[PDB]
Amino acid sequence: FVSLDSPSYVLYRDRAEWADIDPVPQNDGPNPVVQIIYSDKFRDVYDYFRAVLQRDERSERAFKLTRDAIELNAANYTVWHFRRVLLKSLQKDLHEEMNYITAIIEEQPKNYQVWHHRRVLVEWLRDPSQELEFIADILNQDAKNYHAWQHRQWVIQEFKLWDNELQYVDQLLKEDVRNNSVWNQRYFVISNTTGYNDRAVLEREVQYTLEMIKLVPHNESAWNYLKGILQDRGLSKYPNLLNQLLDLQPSHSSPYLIAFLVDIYEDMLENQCDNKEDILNKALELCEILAKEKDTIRKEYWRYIGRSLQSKHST
Amino acid sequence: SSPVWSEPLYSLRPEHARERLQDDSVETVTSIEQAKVEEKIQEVFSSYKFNHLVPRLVLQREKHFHYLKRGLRQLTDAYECLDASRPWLCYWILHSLELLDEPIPQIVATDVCQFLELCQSPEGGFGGGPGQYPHLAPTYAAVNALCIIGTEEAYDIINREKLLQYLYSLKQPDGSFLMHVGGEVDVRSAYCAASVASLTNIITPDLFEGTAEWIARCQNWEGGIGGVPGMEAHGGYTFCGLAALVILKRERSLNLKSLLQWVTSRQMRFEGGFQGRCNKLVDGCYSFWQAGLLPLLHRALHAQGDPALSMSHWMFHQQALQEYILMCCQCPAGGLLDKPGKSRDFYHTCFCLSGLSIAQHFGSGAMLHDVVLGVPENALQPTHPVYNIGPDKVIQATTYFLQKPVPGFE
Amino acid sequence: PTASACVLS
Ligand SMILES: OC[C@H]1O[C@@](CO)(O[C@H]2O[C@H](CO)[C@@H](O)[C@H](O)[C@H]2O)[C@@H](O)[C@@H]1O
Ligand SMILES: *C/C=C(\C)CC/C=C(\C)CCC=C(C)C
Ligand SMILES: [Zn+2]
Repeated sequence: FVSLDSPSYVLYRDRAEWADIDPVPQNDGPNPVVQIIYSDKFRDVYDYFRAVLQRDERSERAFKLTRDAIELNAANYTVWHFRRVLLKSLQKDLHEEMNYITAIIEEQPKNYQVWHHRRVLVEWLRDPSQELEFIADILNQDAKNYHAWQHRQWVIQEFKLWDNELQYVDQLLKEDVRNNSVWNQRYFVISNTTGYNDRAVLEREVQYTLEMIKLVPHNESAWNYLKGILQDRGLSKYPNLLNQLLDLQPSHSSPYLIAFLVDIYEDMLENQCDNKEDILNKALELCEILAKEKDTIRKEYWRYIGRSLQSKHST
Repeated sequence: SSPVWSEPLYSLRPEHARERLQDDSVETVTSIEQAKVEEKIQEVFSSYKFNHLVPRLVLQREKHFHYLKRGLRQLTDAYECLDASRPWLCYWILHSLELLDEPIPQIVATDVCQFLELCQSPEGGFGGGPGQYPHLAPTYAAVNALCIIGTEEAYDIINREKLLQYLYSLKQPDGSFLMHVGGEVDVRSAYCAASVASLTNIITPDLFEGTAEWIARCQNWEGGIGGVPGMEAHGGYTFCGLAALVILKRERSLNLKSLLQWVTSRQMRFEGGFQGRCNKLVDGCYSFWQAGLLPLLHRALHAQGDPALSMSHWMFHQQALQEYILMCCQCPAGGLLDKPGKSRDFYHTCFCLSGLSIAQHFGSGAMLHDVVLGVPENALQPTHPVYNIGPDKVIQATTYFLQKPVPGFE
Repeated sequence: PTASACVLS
């Protein structure tokens, strides 16, 4: 009906349809702490919310009241819980509620309660038909919204909507190849569909990632993804990768490439590689270069790696 | 060396300019935003250098104290958005005061105790305010606040029997916990539950069955931990995950190697502070969520007998973090912030200070090594890496509650 | 200055 900012808005304490119930003031005690000096409108709505909650009034007026309580503080999870109790008790049209939560999330996309409420509605309706498009709109405004990506992964996994997600991932990587949330979604999609054990798939991914690295050498996300899809089997299991990186080193001696080389050497030494002494020496040299010049912010980490290597492979 | 009135800074070294972002001539929203922050930060850094004269940095303790003292009593309507997080405000403010070694008057302490009692739910746990349903976030905050006060009055406010029943009412079969009845699930809940359960001595053998395994599923390809299995590595969720596993004595469930490499990579080479996710902006609050992981990892590796561990430093640039917090995160009017250009708030005041404390103090076994940048008065009280309240408070609380039995269990 | 959007719950 009428919104909190509407010119005709009337305080609940002045509404005839609410005269039959007494408001319940919040009791902060005689000597309050972290006491918020609420506006008259805020206190009015919550004094009546406390009233309906205390009486557990499952009514249409109570339902409308929660809308105002939510506008005042969308992070009040108690109000949201009560609103859901009312949605069921009053048998409210859930599609209408979906339109409502859509608008609310657009306004407060980083709120935990609004996303959970939406998930509950989708679960109750078992209808994910609007999800991918809605989430895409939110991500169009903030491509890294954590809540949006989390909801997206849930919808895709729960309703098996994998078919077009890799295409979506490719689209967003074209827009911003530095978007780590998208690289994570890439792993999410592949690991849950084809998997990375298919050598044709792995080669495709390694080639793609290397191409992205060549285009933007200092983009950490691509480097992390490359390591991510190869680490479990062991970086030393891919001999050609070492050679390729060693060739780019002279022209692309970024801390990411140098660190990756150390990671390869670490794994090589862990798998009884040949020329152990030479590999250890090369690894220690790089750790020093990283600690003293190329990645000084991580001096302590690189010094640690150096000592670790010596504790494990000195012989 | 240098006279006592001049202290060279890492962020002011001539070679530090080489740490500026290299966008490879390929601009995207990410690089554009990162470049904007670096430009502002360089301006800030330069304002603390006068050629070879570099005055010692100063933590404006008094300004922060007055800001905190006022907030503990009253807040403007600007905090209506936190009306369901009042125990958080109690914790953020009390912990900040604790770190600053500012005494809490007995009267104020009792008032906080009485208020949190009003926030406690009859079903167990604490809500965001009087009469609100219980929720693990304000429950975690309320318990920490009561432990910071540390009086028997504060300890006894907690209804332990109902608290354990409440935790049971949130436990899922896959090992995870809901944040509240009918609420969302993510790794924050596992930490909130483990934190309050361990401090109050209410852990049962079945309470956390499967929880360590669920948390491990949250560690992803990046090495960090996401909110739920499959999600992007995030500093806040990673702290929750590792801290919870440390409480459960199940840190080995994770790949500590990839975790260590991931968190150390989150410290910004130029700014000195930490980002919450790869390729995102620096933020003072991650000074705790991210840097706090290093003491936890140190402890974990030390328990395994790692012969390469340092006996004097955490595995992150302690000085650079202090430089970022002291030069970029202090509001001249009191309070701390996310980054230059952002307004102060109690949350950032709490975590920027918590992170500063971690950066100043190293401890392992019988070894203690402090690195307090700036004037000596900058030294903060230490904070426990698992609970983020004073270590003395942790010991006092755990000792007190260990004298009580686990509710209805032998 | 602008307010930080960081929320814990
Ligand atoms: O950081 C990688 C490390 O995490 C574990 C969990 O402890 O697995 C995560 O990462 C794998 C990719 O490397 C994913 O397949 C898996 O789903 C995710 O949980 C460890 O197995 C791994 O060594
Ligand atoms: C900008 C800061 C944000 C979004 C907060 C991130 C931190 C967390 C999520 C961790 C929450 C931890 C607890 C509730 C104990
Ligand atoms: Zn922050």
